[PDB]
Amino acid sequence: ISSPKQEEYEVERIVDEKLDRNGAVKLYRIRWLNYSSRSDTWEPPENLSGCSAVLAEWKRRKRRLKGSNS
Repeated sequence: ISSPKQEEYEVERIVDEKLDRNGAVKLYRIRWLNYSSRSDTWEPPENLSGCSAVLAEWKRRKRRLKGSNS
């Protein structure tokens, strides 16, 4: 594009989440503009049993974003 550096802000780690009446999770939304630069996709939690890091930024963020309790 312009610079041959590693790669600037490469997406985030969880852009949204869908809970259930149980107040628990069920599905998550992951954005990625740097990659395709168009449209995001959804993936369930159980698959994020390897995105420990990604899930990590999210949790740390779960507090800030919205901010309630769940």
